[PDB]
Amino acid sequence: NIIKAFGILLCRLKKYNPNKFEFLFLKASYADKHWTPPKGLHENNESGLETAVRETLEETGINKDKYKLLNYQKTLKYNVKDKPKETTYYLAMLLNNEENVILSDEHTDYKWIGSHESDTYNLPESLADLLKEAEEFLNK
Repeated sequence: NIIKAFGILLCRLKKYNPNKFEFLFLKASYADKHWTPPKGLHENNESGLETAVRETLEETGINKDKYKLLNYQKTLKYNVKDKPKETTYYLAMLLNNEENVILSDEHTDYKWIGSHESDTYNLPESLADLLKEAEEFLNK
């Protein structure tokens, strides 16, 4: 009954400019002002992490050899048309900031955003808070 999705919260260390991380957000092709990390539904015989890795590869062209999976995950439960949804994000750090992002038909744009940009990108509280808490983890 719950729609379950899995994604990689992909981050990178922000380049110097005269909350030090950025997160890869993708703009949905089929929605209005809808930006999320790479994510999607299970396929067969997948752990949540396997699903997250595959969906990230499908949606960005970035495979798991390009990032370091970190010891942080969070499950967000929220409503979509009053239908319960749960999305689990696994934090990973992209080792080369400048990896070429290759979008699929699912998205029209991407942006590496800081946690402070959450309101600008109209993120729901669950996602905004995910970014802040991930940055807290990254600063341990």
